[PDB]
Formats: sequence, structure tokens, C-alpha cells
Amino acid sequence: KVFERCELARTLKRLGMDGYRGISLANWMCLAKWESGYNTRATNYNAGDRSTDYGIFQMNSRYWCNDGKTPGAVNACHLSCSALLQDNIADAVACAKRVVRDPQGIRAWVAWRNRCQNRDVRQYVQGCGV
Repeated sequence: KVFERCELARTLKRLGMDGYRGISLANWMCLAKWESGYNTRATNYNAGDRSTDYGIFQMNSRYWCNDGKTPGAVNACHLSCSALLQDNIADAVACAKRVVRDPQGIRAWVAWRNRCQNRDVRQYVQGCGV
């Protein structure tokens, strides 16, 4: 499913993401935008290390979910990577919460550093009623 901006914003707020571990909703929106374009079925194979990024937040199979074919991988979210390709984003959100419970926080995603950090991210939630 490809979410429309405000639809996703309202969905994330309902799932308790606003302010989760100090991360504002606008930051989560900026992250989803740059990671997948708000697309839940987005996947990207990293030929250099044989891992794959899955879903709306593009979580890596080496650490967050199990896909079986990734060498020396762990599954911190205790989920099959297939769970991160559903139209319903409940599992992906539960896993995102887990990622930020680590010390790096939102910085765990390099795209957040490049496209969201120290920027005016208000545009991502403007007019959405959140």
C-alpha cells in the first residue's frame, strides 16, 4: 500500500508514535518518506552484504527481522520479514519502536541524518490534523 501523507500521519499518531522515546511524529514522517516513499511493500537488496531492507521504514534483515537467507543475522523484532510487507503497519511500528529503544535512537537510520536531522520537518505533518 502507498499511503497518502496525512493518512499515514494520523495512523502513526493512533499507534502511539508521537513523542515515542523523544521522537516527534514529523520525524517519523520524514523517515518513512525518504526510506520508502510511504510504500509498505518496498524492498531493497544490498548486494554488498547479502541483506535486504523491508517495508515502510526499510528495516534491515541482519538485525530486525528474519528472512532466512541473510548470513549471521539476528531477529530483534522477533518477526518474519514478510510481516514488514503488510498493508497493515502495526508490526512495522512495533518493530520501529524496538529499533529506537537502542542508544542511537532515530539516528539508527542513515537517511534520517541526511534528510531530516537539523531541518524544518513541519511540512510533513502540516494540515493533517495531528
